[PDB]
Amino acid sequence: SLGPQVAEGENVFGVCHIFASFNDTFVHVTDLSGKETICRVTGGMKVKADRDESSPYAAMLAAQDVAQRCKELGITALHIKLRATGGNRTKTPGPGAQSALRALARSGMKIGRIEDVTPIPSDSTRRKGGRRGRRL
Amino acid sequence: MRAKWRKKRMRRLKRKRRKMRQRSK
Amino acid sequence: LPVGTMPEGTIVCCLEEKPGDRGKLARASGNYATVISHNPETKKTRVKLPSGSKKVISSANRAVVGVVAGGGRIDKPILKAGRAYHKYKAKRNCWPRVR
Amino acid sequence: TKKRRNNGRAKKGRGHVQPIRCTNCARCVPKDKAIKKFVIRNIVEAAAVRDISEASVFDAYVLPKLYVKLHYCVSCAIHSKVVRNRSREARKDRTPP
Amino acid sequence: VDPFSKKDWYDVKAPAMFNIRNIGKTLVTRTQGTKIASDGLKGRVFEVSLADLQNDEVAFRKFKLITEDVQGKNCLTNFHGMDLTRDKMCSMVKKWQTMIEAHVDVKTTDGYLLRLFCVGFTKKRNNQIRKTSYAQHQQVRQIRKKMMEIMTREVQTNDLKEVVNKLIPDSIGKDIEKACQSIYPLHDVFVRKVKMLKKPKFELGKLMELHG
Amino acid sequence: AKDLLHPSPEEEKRKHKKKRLVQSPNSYFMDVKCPGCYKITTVFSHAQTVVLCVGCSTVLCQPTGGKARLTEGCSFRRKQ
Amino acid sequence: TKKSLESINSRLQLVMKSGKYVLGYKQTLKMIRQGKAKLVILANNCPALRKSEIEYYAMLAKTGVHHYSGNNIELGTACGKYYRVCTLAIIDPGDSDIIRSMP
Amino acid sequence: AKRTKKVGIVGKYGTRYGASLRKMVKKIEISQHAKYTCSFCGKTKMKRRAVGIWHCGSCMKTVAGGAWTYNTTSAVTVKSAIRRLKELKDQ
RNA sequence: CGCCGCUAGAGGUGAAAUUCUUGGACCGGCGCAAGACGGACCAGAGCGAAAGCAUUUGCCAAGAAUGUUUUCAUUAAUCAAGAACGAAAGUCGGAGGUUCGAAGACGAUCAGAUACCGUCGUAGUUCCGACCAUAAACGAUGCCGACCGGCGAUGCGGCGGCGUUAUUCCCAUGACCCGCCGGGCAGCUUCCGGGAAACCAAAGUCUUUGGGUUCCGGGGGGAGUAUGGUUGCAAAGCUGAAAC
Ligand SMILES: [Mg+2]
Ligand SMILES: [Mg+2]
Ligand SMILES: [Mg+2]
Ligand SMILES: [Mg+2]
Ligand SMILES: [Mg+2]
Ligand SMILES: [Mg+2]
Ligand SMILES: [Mg+2]
Ligand SMILES: [Mg+2]
Ligand SMILES: [Mg+2]
Ligand SMILES: [Mg+2]
Ligand SMILES: [Mg+2]
Ligand SMILES: [Mg+2]
Ligand SMILES: [Zn+2]
Ligand SMILES: [Zn+2]
Repeated sequence: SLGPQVAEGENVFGVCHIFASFNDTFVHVTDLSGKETICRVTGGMKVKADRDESSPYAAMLAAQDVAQRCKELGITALHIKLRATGGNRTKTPGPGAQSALRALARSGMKIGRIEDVTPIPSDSTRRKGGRRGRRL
Repeated sequence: MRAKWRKKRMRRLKRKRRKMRQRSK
Repeated sequence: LPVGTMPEGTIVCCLEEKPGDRGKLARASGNYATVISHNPETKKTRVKLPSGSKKVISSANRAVVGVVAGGGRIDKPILKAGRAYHKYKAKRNCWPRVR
Repeated sequence: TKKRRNNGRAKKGRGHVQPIRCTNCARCVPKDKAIKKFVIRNIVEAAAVRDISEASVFDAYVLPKLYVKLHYCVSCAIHSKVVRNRSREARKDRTPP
Repeated sequence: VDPFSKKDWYDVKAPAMFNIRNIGKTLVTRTQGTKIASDGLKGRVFEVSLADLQNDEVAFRKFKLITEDVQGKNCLTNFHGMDLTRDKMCSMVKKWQTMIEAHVDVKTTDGYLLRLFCVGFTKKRNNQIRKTSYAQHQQVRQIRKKMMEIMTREVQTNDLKEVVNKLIPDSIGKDIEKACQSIYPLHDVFVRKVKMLKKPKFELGKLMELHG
Repeated sequence: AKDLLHPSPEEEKRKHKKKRLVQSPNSYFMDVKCPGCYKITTVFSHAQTVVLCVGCSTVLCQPTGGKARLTEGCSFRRKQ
Repeated sequence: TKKSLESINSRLQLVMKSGKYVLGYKQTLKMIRQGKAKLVILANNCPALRKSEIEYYAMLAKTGVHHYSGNNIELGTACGKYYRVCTLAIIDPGDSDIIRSMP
Repeated sequence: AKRTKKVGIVGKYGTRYGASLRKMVKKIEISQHAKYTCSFCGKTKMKRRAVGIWHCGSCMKTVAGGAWTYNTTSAVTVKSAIRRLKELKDQ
């Protein structure tokens, strides 16, 4: 492939959504348009187990794969959109997203600017604890 | 047995005693 | 007045199915359609009939604005057979509910 | 007897404060009773910013922060080891160093 | 399979008056079957920030730019919105200040109706020990009038080339700071969010004149 | 020990209106000498009505919680 | 406009006790053909023939028209008698200033 | 005198038709028989004709109102909206 | 839900499984419609008789405080009967019905779970007119008054302090700064003394005992139970023993 753009040093930008649950990890390369997904590797493919699917090892193995598929298609740089399940659930990103940011920087894929788009509600409808909440 | 659930059992007993009174008046 | 000249949210009654049929939908005592979601070109109009199914009608048809008087008629328990009997005696013989 | 003069919360002139749904166990605790903190956590942990400072287009102009109103209840506070026990004169005491 | 060798690659010309008119590139199947290439081109959005489009304004205070039409590998856009980031909006929010919102539905001179918000904080005046520093809630009612005054009369009788140029140095938000010191001193006032809602006509003759 | 009969006139201005020993109030009559035509207006300082003089026929006091304030170039004293 | 209306009830408290005034429709037609009345008061639900008729006698004899912002029942309570009344006139307001303030 | 101490107007049906039915007709036999205060003729001769028609004795002006009451919760609200959608800046 | 993209898993927990998935799940994108609810600002801050109350703007009456050389001249306090307000939960009909979610069914986890945990989910939550009158309705401290230590602040008013700063600059008010006054929620310290003690500026002015006034307890159990009346559509409320 002759790819999108040649004469580099001025990077071709993409957008890396990362969706860290506490028990799954997404890395999702899009361009700036928003609709056109290049690559979607989860933590749920690279991990054969069913609880280390949120690990840094889950994330970094997801991070190698996308950066490899992005080294083929000729795009160079990636902005970073970042989140967790922010409806009524927790708002910290999990222990994987803070590690996939490391491994994207290692295997190619130079970095744009990073933003924290976790959708913060205003109304906050009822969260699933009950009255007395979670027990043990 | 809590005084909470002690009140509930005195209630549950009294309601059957009530429906026994109103049965054979 | 036509539905293309009222703003959306207008609670109307006796509006028309297709224009020039002189009043068909939402005529009974205490019913109302409410014009929502105009289409500027392709002159059409979504309306919530008194069921809840949004029909889209042609927007040259006219609707007398407001609810039909007699709203909340059925709130009286008829409560005796004769008053059940006289209601349907003026209408038609549809009364014999023999199971 | 009274373990505290506050009786835990800080409703003093009022009669009713809205509950804030907790984060961990999601038990609704009124906010003047709840354990309350605010963390300016950096978006990348500082060992890995040096990766990202050297792999960026800009001259380390990109430095963003992650603000969380992080909101605990008093059952899951000590259960997560924030709000250590103190002593009978040490309950009187105020803001940490 | 590689459908990413089937996909053609447009690049997006930005509008005028920022500093630069190139943003990036996109992906689209050029054509096939019933489909037209420009099917998807008309609605793809972009949320790209400043400090590459301005020669160094504030690096936050993004914009929402949607791709408008098709023109020979240079698909082209138009203004759709201004946003900010969640960090900087949650930055500068201390527990002992007070946050005063103002938002107004307002028509531009031509057919575009925009809703733009506003956010201000009260300022801790220098030489201060009394740490509360709030507003009496009547001057909050007065200063919502202050912003909903100016954001009408610096938007209502103006065009987009007037008002999008008012967004870039925040010429409105600086002026609200200067006018309203006699009520209470304020602290880092921004527009926060602007949202489009009515777009009556396509007008590509207005679109190209917006570029050259 | 402490004094009641002979306190200091520093102390008793500071104390509240009806909390001292003689309880005489804290308002005064002020001699608004407007340049209108001729008239010297005696007017209560802690006023409540718009004190409109009869010659010049404009405003001389603002109704304000506490005490009135004067409008433009009005001079005054106390009558004692 | 609440400081306007509450004044008018205090205004109708004045003429009710000191000034001279007439109560009803026929009596306010006799007083308006004499040129005698000063200010006519119109209640809000009077029939539109009667309303614009009293206007037409006003524009002849050049007598001030006021539309009371209220139903005829509480016009009767404003004029301080338990029956209801549509049309009043104020035929000699002695100490009053109704015919002073808005006109 | 307080003759019937609970039922009021539904002392005419008497022994029968069930308790919670007569409770639920009492509220609405009162409403259709009262002499409502007319907004036009000033008097209280608002008397209903047949269902959905209301009628005042003096000035003889006939108004379609509610089916049992004079107004409806719908009636005030739609009058609230229809002026509000009228003064919405030319229609 | 309707479409554009991408693709094998996706929620789920200490683990897993039920549940959703090449018929396209999740994840990105543009919109659209519905209902609950107003996040962060949010405090040992405010107002409310109590339960209580948080987006802006209008509208309607109401109120404490403050300033008062205004006013009637004791019109006062606390209250057997009697009356109105009274969270959530329920009961009755009316509108719709997002999320949470009693019962209900399921998967685990245990010897057992009908339990915590997980998934689906009624009644309920929500709005409209009626009901019911209970709570840890807690300051677990009746209300009015008089007095007896301090300081540090603060919230709302009022006065003063020719030190700044915003309109344009006298001219007013803003914004802080150092005050003094009043009443307010709270705090710190103290051997005023009180307290069985914890502790308390009121739980002090008490054997050196008498300010005025209302409600009440009298060893634990049986028990607010039986039975009466009384109210409530009902669920239940108020009043209330005795044997032993
Ligand atoms: Mg049948
Ligand atoms: Mg049958
Ligand atoms: Mg003890
Ligand atoms: Mg409480
Ligand atoms: Mg299936
Ligand atoms: Mg008494
Ligand atoms: Mg309730
Ligand atoms: Mg029922
Ligand atoms: Mg029914
Ligand atoms: Mg569910
Ligand atoms: Mg002050
Ligand atoms: Mg008492
Ligand atoms: Zn918790
Ligand atoms: Zn009539």
